[PDB]
Amino acid sequence: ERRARFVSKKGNCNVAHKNIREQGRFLQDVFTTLVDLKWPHTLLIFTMSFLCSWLLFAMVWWLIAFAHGDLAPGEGTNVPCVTSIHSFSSAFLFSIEVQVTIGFGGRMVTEECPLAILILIVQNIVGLMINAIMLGCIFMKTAQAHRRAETLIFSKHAVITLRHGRLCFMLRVGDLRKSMIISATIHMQVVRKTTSPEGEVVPLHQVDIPMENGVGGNSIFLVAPLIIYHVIDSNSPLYDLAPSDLHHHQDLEIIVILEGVVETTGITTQARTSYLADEILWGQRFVPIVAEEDGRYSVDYSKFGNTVKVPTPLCTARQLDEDRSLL
Amino acid sequence: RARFVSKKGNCNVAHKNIREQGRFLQDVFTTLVDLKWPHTLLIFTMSFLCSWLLFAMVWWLIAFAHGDLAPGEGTNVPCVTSIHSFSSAFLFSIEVQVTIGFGGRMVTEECPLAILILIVQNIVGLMINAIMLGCIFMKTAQAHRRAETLIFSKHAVITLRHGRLCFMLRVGDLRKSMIISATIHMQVVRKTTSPEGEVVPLHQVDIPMENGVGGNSIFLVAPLIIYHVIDSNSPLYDLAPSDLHHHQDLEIIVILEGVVETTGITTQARTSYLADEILWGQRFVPIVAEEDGRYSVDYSKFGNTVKVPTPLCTARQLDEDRSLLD
Amino acid sequence: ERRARFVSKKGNCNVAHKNIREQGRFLQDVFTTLVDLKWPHTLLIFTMSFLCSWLLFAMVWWLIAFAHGDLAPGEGTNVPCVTSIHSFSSAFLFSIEVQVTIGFGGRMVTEECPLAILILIVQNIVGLMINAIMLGCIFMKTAQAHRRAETLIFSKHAVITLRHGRLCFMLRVGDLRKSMIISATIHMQVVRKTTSPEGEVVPLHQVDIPMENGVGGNSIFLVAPLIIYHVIDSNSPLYDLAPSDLHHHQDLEIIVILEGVVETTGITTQARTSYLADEILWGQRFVPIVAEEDGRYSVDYSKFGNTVKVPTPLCTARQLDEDRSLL
Amino acid sequence: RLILSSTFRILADLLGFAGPLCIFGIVDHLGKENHVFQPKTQFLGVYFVSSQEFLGNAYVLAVLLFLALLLQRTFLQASYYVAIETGINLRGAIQTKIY
Amino acid sequence: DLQQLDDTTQLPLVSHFAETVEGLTTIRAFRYEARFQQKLLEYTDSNNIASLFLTAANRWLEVCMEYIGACVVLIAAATSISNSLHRELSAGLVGLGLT
Amino acid sequence: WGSQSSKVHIHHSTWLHFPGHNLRWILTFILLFVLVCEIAEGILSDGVTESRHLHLYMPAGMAFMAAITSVVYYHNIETSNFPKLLIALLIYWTLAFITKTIKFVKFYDHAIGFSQLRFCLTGLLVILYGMLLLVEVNVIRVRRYIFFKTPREVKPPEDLQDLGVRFLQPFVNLLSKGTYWWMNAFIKTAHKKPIDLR
Repeated sequence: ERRARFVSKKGNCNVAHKNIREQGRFLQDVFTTLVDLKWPHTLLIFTMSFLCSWLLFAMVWWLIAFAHGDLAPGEGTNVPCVTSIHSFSSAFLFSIEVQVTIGFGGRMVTEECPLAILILIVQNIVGLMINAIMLGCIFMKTAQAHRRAETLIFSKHAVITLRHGRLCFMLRVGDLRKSMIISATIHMQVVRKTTSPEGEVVPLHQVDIPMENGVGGNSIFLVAPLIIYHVIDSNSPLYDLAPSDLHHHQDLEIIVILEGVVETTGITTQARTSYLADEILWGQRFVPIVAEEDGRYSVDYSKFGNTVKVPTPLCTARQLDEDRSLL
Repeated sequence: RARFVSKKGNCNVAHKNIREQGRFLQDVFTTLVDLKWPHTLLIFTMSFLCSWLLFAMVWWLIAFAHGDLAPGEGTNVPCVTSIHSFSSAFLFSIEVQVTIGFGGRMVTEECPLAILILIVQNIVGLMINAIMLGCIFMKTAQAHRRAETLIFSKHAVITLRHGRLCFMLRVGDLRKSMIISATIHMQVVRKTTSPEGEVVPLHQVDIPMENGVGGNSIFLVAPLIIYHVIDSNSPLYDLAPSDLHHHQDLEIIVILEGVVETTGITTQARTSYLADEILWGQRFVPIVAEEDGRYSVDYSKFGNTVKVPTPLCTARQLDEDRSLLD
Repeated sequence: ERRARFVSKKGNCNVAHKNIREQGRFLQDVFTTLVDLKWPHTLLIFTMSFLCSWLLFAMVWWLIAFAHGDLAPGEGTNVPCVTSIHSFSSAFLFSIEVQVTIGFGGRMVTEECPLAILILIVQNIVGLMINAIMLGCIFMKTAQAHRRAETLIFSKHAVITLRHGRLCFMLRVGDLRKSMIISATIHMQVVRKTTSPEGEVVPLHQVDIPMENGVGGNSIFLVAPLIIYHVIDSNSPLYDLAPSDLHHHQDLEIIVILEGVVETTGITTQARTSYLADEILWGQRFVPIVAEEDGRYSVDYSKFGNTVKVPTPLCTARQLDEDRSLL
Repeated sequence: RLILSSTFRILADLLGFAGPLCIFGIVDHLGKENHVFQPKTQFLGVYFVSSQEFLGNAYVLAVLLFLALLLQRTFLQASYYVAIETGINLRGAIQTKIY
Repeated sequence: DLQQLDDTTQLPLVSHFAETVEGLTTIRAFRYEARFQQKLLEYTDSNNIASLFLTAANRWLEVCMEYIGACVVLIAAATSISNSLHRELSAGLVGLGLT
Repeated sequence: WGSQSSKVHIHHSTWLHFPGHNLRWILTFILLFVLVCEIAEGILSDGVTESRHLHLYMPAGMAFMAAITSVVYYHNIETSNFPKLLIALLIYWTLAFITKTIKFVKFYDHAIGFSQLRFCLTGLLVILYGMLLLVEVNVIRVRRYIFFKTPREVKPPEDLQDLGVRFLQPFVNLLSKGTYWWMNAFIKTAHKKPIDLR
């Protein structure tokens, strides 16, 4: 009726974590929690933190003025604790001036009441600390780089075809922006149900898939849309994959993880995708996407996931290897 | 039995005879970040209270020397207006450095010495703020609290997988935020004597992760099983369940690294398994079970172990028995 | 004469860059150069930047009041452009207040002169920009971690001796601080003026050296001092180091580079040392340093670099393979 | 080292008698009914106090007694240790000589 | 613990002296007097370091229990003088409060 | 102090008392004693006037706090062999000596005379401040850390470097040589761990 992916086509790890024995670890890390939130949620916490701080000390200043006797609407017999305080509105407006450091000067702190001097110190230190903390969280949200990872693009359906005789699992990845991702590194994993001879039953086993690079490494230079193909050798877990068992309800999935730092902010990112068994086109190829032009190369992203059919065996690499050896 | 690293990182090693040449405090800005938040608040408070009060004595003394402190008719032009007592000198120091600037206590043009101090207080006030903001930002980006949500099982197990013995282990991530570029290392801490008679007290021998590609890179979403295939090149190649008692010179250190996707700051999660924390011949229970719309990780069964049919002999005997049978 | 060092015992590469066809790249990286400056030197640039900025606009404010006729002696009929400007000294003080945002308010900006409104706008934009520039430079200076490398410690001289039959160039590196260097890495290189059979002459050839790690990698875990040895196999460039030619005027040097991100700040650091020919002692081992206490270990950093005499063959590793093969 | 032990003891012996002198000084000032009288001499109006008037106030002598007691009881104890440590070393160097 | 360590460390010392006198001829015969002197230094040093800590413990107690006594003197003198100015102790019990 | 809460190197760290460690403490204790005398005189004089006259003793009261920290600050620079921080201490002795001397000479201009105690104590403070100044300069002469290109660093004594030495009476600050403060840790250890030859 329905299939449960491991990761969606745009990352978004589709696994539900349950029975988390909470010890407050979610809330103890306040700072990383604030950054993870959206922007409209951040502004509310941004506003409430400042509004409460202004209002908390607004109650303090009004209370101090009330107790000092300068809230009596009469002749100025004494020297007021803080001048021009005639209501909570004046006290609340004065609190804004001190903490935002606007300092109009109509409501000025005098030297009469020593308590105000101590409270003025407390509000400045609290005001400085909130600003320092709020700026730090805003900078980590400005340096957020998950939005850049959304411009990293993977082909809708990957294909399996023959390369240099051997069979390989092809795949196309592209970069849309003009800013390079430094030291890109793409890992491929296959998530499948499997049992061990000893009696183990691992529900979603993740076996790393070698990328078959020119030096056996992982780093890929990503400017034009590459074709990331895994050469299906005798050690590959896809060594026994055939078009017969490449249908929808097959416990087969290929997770792809494209790491690499963003050159602008210097913040490492990640791009994730997966290919269900029905999202694979056996025995097809990716059309040439780059054509040289009068001045430079071109990349026709309109032909990104366009795949065409070509002659291809209908047997697994296991059967193909036996046929090659026997012949 | 002395531990190399505790169950929650916190390496249980105490150094001695540290011939410090002041490098303990020369890294002031690293030290300030390392301090706990309540200590940082005290240093934050003291660094500003002292600055306000250091210049409070300056303003009070300048107005004293100028002679406008005398409670009399303002025949002269005051050096800094409205300075009547040291309390007014202290409040004016708050206004200048914190840039409140009420304006009741102005800076007059008739005091060439006071203009210099107004320049000095602003530059020192700006310099203190910028330095203090930088320390706070490196403390807001601290990710040692994020590394505490990376979980390792209490006891690791040794069992047969694919006909070869291995040292299994389960490590899980609790938060939903991915840890990027994960990298897991494993080392054996044991005293090692060479054929030449060496005495190495704590020798660390790296252990391969038995990953399909050799590298240490792992993708942590579900709690993964990390195991070391005990081949002929392993230091655990001659471990028997008989010698797995409490006071056995054995320890496995597991170090999980990676950059937190939020702050971009690398982290480490250190755990160790003593000999009495190893469980020979036991299997980790299944944890992931598919549900209607997604998968499901039942963390209640995170460290549960079940017995498995395994030989009680060492890896060398297992290879030898296979060699004779072949 | 003397024998040069490629890198000194505390890093500090002793290489002199000469004939640099400078295209101004020194000054184009002002922000990088500003951080590279010493702290006393930074204060001068920090101070002179603000002091000039106040004094640049001090002349502007004084000229505006002069042209408007405000500083004409006497209580004139005109409304002052900026109040209480009766000297360049007053103009200097008003220049400080606007840019630092003290804003005493005895010298206000009136609504009469529109030129001063523009200059008030300009000074605030300049003040915010310069302050933002100085904040960023100081944040990267406070995030400097080069002084952390000063706490990374290497033994004064390394040794070559026996270990598990083979011959290894042993060493010792220690970390004095309590914080960790996440993802440590060790690269060892041999520097020698190496010629080639083809006829090439390389004035300083850097050949990498394996660390003889358990997993054939570079990652090390630095908590207590460790021994960074290199097994001298058939491919090791040190395969033909006889003890006879270990003297001073031998073109030989071992560079050791320890890298890893500091856990406190996240900044990567390098620690570099070089062992010259005279700084290698054949046939000596490192004393056991890690003792045991009631419930913890104990590192005797007094015995960090102490080496004892150990019996060993006085023949080259190449002659060890031949001797073993014949036996 | 034996001279150092004697130096501490000689000074602690002298400082020990500060107690009786402070007791004599404190009570003698309290044996006078007239407490309205006070030190009275002027140079500007700050009323500088002299030597004898300083050691006539009861509270001054009690504080000086407190300071003197700390010195006496610390010199005296330090005198014991220097004498004892020398004695232990004399035993250590004589047992070896006898052996 | 120190006094137990004080006694149990000097019993092997006297016995070591007695046994050397008993078998002096044998020790010189083996040329083992080099080792036995080194044992004496190990035996004597253990005896001295046990006594040095015992002396320090007595000195640690005596200094601390005399700053407490000194703090009493200041507290007693301060209150007694004040109570001799307001409650009129008449300086009689003040002296007993000091001596 | 905040780092000391989580400092493990001081678990068995070594020290190196700077040249003049004894002459520093004996002067400091003498200086602390005379500052108490000035406090006693200051509070003694103002009792006759109708006003508080806070300038008589509070300048001396602030000195007593500063003198105590000056030796706490010096000790923290003695345990950690980082003489460079003594410049702040050196400035204090240079600055305190100059200001106090100006006060002393101005007493003689008004002809205060030795018959007044405040003249004696102020004159005494000039000598104590001057001698403490020479102690700080003598540190630079033997350590050679501010200006000289090649500092003559000093290493902790070999007997102290032993982990097997725990009777640290011979090498501690002069206040702990008198009050036997170092024994506190050993005494507390005796309550949990019984005292043996270990």
